Amino acid sequence: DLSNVNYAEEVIYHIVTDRFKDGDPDNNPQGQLFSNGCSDLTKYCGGDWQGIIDEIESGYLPDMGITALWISPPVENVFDLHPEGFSSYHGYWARDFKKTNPFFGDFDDFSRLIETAHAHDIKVVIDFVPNHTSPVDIEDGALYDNGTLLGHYSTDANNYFYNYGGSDFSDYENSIYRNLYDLASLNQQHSFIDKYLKESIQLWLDTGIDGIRVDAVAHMPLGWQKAFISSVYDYNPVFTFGEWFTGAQGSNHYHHFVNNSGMSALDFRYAQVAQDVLRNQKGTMHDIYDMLASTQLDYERPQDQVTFIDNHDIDRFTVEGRDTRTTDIGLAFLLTSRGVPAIYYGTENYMTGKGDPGNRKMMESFDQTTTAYQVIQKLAPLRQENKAVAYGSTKERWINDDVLIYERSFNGDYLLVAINKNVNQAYTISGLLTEMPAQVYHDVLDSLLDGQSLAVKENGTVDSFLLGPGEVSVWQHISESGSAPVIGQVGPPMGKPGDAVKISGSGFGSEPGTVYFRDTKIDVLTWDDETIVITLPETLGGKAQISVTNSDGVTSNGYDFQLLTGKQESVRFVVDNAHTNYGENVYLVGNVPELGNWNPADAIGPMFNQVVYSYPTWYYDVSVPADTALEFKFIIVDGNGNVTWESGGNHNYRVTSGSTDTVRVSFRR
Ligand SMILES: [Ca+2]
Ligand SMILES: [Ca+2]
Ligand SMILES: [Ca+2]
Ligand SMILES: [Ca+2]
Ligand SMILES: [Ca+2]
Ligand SMILES: [Ca+2]
Ligand SMILES: [Cl-]
Ligand SMILES: [Cl-]
Ligand SMILES: [Cl-]
Ligand SMILES: [Cl-]
Ligand SMILES: [Cl-]
Ligand SMILES: [Cl-]
Ligand SMILES: [Cl-]
Ligand SMILES: [Cl-]
Ligand SMILES: [Cl-]
Ligand SMILES: [Cl-]
Ligand SMILES: [Cl-]
Ligand SMILES: [Cl-]
Ligand SMILES: [Cl-]
Ligand code: NA
Repeated sequence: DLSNVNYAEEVIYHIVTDRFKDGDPDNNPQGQLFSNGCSDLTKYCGGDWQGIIDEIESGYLPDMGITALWISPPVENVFDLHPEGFSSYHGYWARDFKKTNPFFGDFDDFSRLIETAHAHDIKVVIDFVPNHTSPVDIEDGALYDNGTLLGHYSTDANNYFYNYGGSDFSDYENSIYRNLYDLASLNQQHSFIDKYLKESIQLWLDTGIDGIRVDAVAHMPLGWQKAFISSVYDYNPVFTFGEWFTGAQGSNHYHHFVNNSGMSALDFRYAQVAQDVLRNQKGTMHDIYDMLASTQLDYERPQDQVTFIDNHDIDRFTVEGRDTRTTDIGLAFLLTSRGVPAIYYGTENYMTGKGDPGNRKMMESFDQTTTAYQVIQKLAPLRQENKAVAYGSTKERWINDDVLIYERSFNGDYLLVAINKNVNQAYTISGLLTEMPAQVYHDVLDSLLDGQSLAVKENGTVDSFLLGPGEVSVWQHISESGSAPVIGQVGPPMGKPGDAVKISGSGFGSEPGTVYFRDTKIDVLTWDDETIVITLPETLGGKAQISVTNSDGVTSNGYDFQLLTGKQESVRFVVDNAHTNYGENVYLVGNVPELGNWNPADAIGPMFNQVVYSYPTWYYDVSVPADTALEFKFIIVDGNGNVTWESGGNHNYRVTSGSTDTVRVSFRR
């Protein structure tokens, strides 16, 4: 029930369904859609759900130590080729969100996949693509609803799609409302389509999926996404994260998504720096730690982000013609770092390939004897047994250009990892300090990567040792049920009053103490040392801290939580006749915390004014509580943050729920 809201202890294995294993040749496409031997990487090669099942049953997947399978969209895709030859093998060209892609299997096959994975305590995460259907030149973006045609893109009579110009090299607004490439953009703000997408995700939730990866989150309004994910949490909460492509430093909009959307993201900052330094020999370990420190600060919930060192949209981590020890090192780093690690299928067998679709070759073999496979076997389990790995912060204990020694800790549990990325040089490590208790520690990798023991003294010091070329050593300390409560994760990370939420950590004690949101006491459903289930309080919402006090009276760290006012709907706010001077933007502010609780510092915006409406009309799609008295005003804010308020009284509105809405006013000057 809340069994899927916390992935901190999971290790994800990411499969491109068509490219993993053809378990059922009979469901293979025939003719131009199919590539025999997978010689044309733009076509279907035959990988299917039976193939994944086969590799669970054989032990290949569960024996690796992975605990979750993240797979391609399971929904029916277009059956014709793009005019340039491209096929829908990847699942991102939907035609019916209520049906299976019959090339992957039927609903019975899907159920068998779910049942088989669950039988081995493996979770199943699916891609979900609410942004678009298919390339417009194939079938005019055809959308079906369990076999019933809803409509097409170019001939759209019901505003089911967005049909705006462009776009090339877009700004944020254009990135959202104009088409992604040549893909038919769904109009999520249209009540019928919003309802359809909700019915669709609910169907898949009903099949037993355990998590969702939302595609193209950089191309949909954050307000719509917040309302949508809130409805997912209402219905059947599962861990949800989005793919927002970005670079080492991320971006303003990316960070807002990570911290404010209600879901987490793929950690592209982590991935891009790992590729820079480890894969491509750009920069040094100093760049890796800069990234760790920076992201620890910038992300409200580092433990919720999904980390990776490669994926379906960047170069394979394994470089052709190079010592594969580097991939082993990359995996060790990934598995012991903060955030939920996602291993890309075939990394463990050193598959190579640059770009798309070069990075999506057919799974080569199923070799359990690679060093990489063994590395995963040794380290994946740590996340379930050691709370420092699942929830801990990160500290640098030793560093030079080639070496990083980092420590994670959580309520008395510890991890210490030493990595030397230079395969040609060894380094003498002197002056190392650690907070781990005094004792001799043995390498968790069992010297798989040339690791060694560590003797820690009472004062935290360690005798000099030689860190060999390409060496990784992993050391850990696990303590009993900690003293002092510490919260490691809260899931879902957002909710409305009455919603059940799970607080995970340790040191809570065996008997109910107290839980608070801000200064409001919360109802406890269940309580043990590592897990407390609560129901969210009816009190002023917004982003505030949840804190736990044990029965001994000791209070925990505060943990950021987003309390909603009620059931959310995506509402487009439109304001006419809002003239601004250069450098100024219009923002929306209002009574409920969804609208900033009257605080300009927390206002919604800057609003848009190019695509759906034109200046001096501005607009924005905002998640607001339904069946709630809303009062709001628009403000004009300059580059220094100076605020000028709309004159007169508040605009009042009440969203008579069950659907998206639009509310429109004229700016009072
Ligand atoms: Ca097949
Ligand atoms: Ca079977
Ligand atoms: Ca058609
Ligand atoms: Ca869009
Ligand atoms: Ca309609
Ligand atoms: Ca030296
Ligand atoms: Cl549960
Ligand atoms: Cl062929
Ligand atoms: Cl993108
Ligand atoms: Cl450099
Ligand atoms: Cl060298
Ligand atoms: Cl310290
Ligand atoms: Cl919710
Ligand atoms: Cl106790
Ligand atoms: Cl207990
Ligand atoms: Cl500006
Ligand atoms: Cl004020
Ligand atoms: Cl009310
Ligand atoms: Cl109107
Ligand atoms: Na919003």
